[PDB]
Amino acid sequence: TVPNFNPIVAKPTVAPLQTNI
Amino acid sequence: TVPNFNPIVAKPTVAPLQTNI
Amino acid sequence: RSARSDVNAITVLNGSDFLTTVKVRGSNNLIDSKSRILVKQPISASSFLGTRISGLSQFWERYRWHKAAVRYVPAVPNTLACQLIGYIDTDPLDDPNVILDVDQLL
Amino acid sequence: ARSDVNAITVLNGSDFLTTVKVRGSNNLIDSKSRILVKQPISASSFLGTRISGLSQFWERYRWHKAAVRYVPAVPNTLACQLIGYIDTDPLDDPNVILDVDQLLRQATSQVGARQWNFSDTTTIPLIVRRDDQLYYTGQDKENVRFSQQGVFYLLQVTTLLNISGEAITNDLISGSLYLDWVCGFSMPQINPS
Amino acid sequence: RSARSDVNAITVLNGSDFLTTVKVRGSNNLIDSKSRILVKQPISASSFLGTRI
Amino acid sequence: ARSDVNAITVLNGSDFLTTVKVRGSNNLIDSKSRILVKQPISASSFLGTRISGLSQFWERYRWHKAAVRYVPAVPNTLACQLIGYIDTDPLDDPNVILDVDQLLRQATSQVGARQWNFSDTTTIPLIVRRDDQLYYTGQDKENVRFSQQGVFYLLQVTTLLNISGEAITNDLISGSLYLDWVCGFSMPQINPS
Amino acid sequence: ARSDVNAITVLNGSDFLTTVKVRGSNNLIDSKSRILVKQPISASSFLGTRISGLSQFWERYRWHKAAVRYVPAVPNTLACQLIGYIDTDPLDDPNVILDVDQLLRQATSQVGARQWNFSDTTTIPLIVRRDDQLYYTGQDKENVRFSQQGVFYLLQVTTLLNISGEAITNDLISGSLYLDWVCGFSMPQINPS
Amino acid sequence: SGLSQFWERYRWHKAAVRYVPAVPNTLACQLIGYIDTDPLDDPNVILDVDQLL
Ligand SMILES: [Ca+2]
Ligand SMILES: [Ca+2]
Ligand SMILES: [Ca+2]
Ligand SMILES: [Ca+2]
Ligand SMILES: [Ca+2]
Ligand SMILES: [Ca+2]
Ligand SMILES: [Ca+2]
Ligand SMILES: [Ca+2]
Ligand SMILES: [Ca+2]
Repeated sequence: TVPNFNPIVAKPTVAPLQTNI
Repeated sequence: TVPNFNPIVAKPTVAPLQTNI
Repeated sequence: RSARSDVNAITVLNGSDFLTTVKVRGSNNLIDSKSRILVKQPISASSFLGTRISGLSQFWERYRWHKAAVRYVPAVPNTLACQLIGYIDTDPLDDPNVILDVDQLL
Repeated sequence: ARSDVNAITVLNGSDFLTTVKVRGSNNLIDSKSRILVKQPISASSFLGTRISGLSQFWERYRWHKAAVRYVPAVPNTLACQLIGYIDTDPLDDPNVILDVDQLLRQATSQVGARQWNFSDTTTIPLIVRRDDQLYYTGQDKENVRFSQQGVFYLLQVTTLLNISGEAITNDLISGSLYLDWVCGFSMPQINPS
Repeated sequence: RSARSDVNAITVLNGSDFLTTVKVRGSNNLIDSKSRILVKQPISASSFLGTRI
Repeated sequence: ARSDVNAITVLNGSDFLTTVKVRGSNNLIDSKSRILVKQPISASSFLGTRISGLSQFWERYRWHKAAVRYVPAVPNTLACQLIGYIDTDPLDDPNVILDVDQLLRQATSQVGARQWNFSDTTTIPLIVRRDDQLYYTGQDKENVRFSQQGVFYLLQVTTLLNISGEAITNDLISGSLYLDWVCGFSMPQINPS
Repeated sequence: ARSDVNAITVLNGSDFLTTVKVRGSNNLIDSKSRILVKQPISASSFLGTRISGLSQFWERYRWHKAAVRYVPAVPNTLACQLIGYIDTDPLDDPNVILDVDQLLRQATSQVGARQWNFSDTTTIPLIVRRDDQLYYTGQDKENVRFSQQGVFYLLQVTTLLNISGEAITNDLISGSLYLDWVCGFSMPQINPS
Repeated sequence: SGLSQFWERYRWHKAAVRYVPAVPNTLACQLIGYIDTDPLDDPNVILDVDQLL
């Protein structure tokens, strides 16, 4: 059977405030 | 040879919103 | 005699696709219980025109979603807020539009 | 020194294409308006870049490894989605499509498609054909499937709005497009200009 | 990020189909060299409309 | 004896293109008048010869090893500097140029170019591409990058001058162009004419 | 596809410098008037050509194997003895000399010099230094020993004379200078212009 | 730099400039940074912003 027809992927990313050093 | 002349270090920190409990 | 075959074989194939965008209705255009229905998207394979799964659908007679799962991909930050309910009704003839009591609809 | 030999000169680099401009409210009324960028990925399409300046000094080219890059110039508080894909067949014109969802779907269907918010950064890879066909470097001519190896379409999925809920209408700029490319040129020459 | 894949994979598939009928031209409608061309059927996969290939 | 195998039939030969004519003083007035020959190098471009006659009986071709050759019909006392290069992109047309120097530079920068005085002889090669593409053996049609593998241009750098440091105003004939070729045709057939 | 590796990109080519002009009798009056060409051999010195166009897109260069070439546009009946050498120290200027013989001697003593009559052809090589230094691809600036790897001088030893033992007073054009070069550029970039 | 005066010649066997920001992710502006190995290459002489970039 036809595999991987319309495979979509998701990888969530956060977006904080005040990246500190 | 003179080691560790002017060594600087960086350690990034995030600053999110609404730290929840 | 040129006899086409007689094997009714099943062809299972998988993949993701794209239904549509969701348009929240806001305070102006939300003046009724029908206005609170943002998406009415049948799940018949032949309902997703631009996709190619629907196109393949025409190459067979029958279908059955051995597994389906709609996924919501947001585009907003966590600053905005609005509750959403999503349910795939297995009976198409069940029309929520005929309802008036918003609470009954929810 | 007077060699009559031809050989591929695979050389790498990077380049700055242009600044995108999310269409906003006013300029966004229909589908084709949601097509912010229609930029061929022919080496000689970006005028002042190094890639095109080099392409001018050969006949042919072939992207062995190309990838368009998006670098945002905005905060993370603004909200708008973006879809980008590189169609390897130039003559496929989605501008004729009216249904917006059909447009986004024929975009997502292309393999090298990518979707990203205009506040983060992502890379749009060019997918290479399998027949080894080289493409001509000069400006587009009678046919385009000879020169252009791809076309970069940038789409506006949602509407542009700000910290508050009011949607912007001023058609501001969101970021910039860079090209981290690797190409192979074949025949030394000069093209006319 | 929702990144569609980047694998340009080949899908080979086989099967028979049906182009059209041949119409011999007879003595009346055969009065030229063009009349003796009965079938001009491109072989582009997209040329066979009714088929599913 | 009824085999349907398609096989390349590499075969050598020689031919005769035409006689050239230096343009002189009065007729040399601009940049395009300095182009004495704009002659494709497609198999089926030289009808009365052998290469085109053979091409008629195949569908495709590819110059394995070709070389144009100049033979003069003039004495050594005369002088005129020529340039001859075989552009592999037939759509690249120098006639659109006006700066003579740029014309000579795009002629010289080609890898298969040679410069010589019209009293001696030379051998202009054809540098073949890399992607193994085959070309079509028929007359010119919708596009040219399908049929013509090259285009031969013959330039006039210096003004024609006689024994002394004096120019000439006759626009005389100098020599003839020959083609020493080996070509590989793929598909047996017959093309209309 | 975002590599930052610096690698030499050796690439061959040919080009067209300019036409030369023998100075004749009336204009040949001193030692410096016998210098027909004072032309650097830096990549970025020949704008309209291919070598300078490519140089624009690198920062440094080094002549791996270069060779200037003379092609005449005159008959054998005329005679004039020329000398051509490529001085690797651009600041060495012969114009400050007045003794013709010393000029010809410092031209001949260079290891990459050749002497020839202006009716035939030659190939003037560029002898490269040993210390592996790289040169700069930009326009001439504060110093020259950073950019120019060489300087081409073309001399006139004997007075131009016709069929008979008689001189000429026309100051005519003789031929053209070509460059058959292979060069290695180090750092990809774009230089202003 | 002070030690530099105690020797005659130098060579950066390795150098790497590092950007230490001071702002949150609310503000936005693109930046390009490149160490040109030819000091005489002056971008100031340029007028076409796109050429500069
Ligand atoms: Ca129900
Ligand atoms: Ca397409
Ligand atoms: Ca091919
Ligand atoms: Ca071209
Ligand atoms: Ca060309
Ligand atoms: Ca044909
Ligand atoms: Ca010297
Ligand atoms: Ca520089
Ligand atoms: Ca620089």
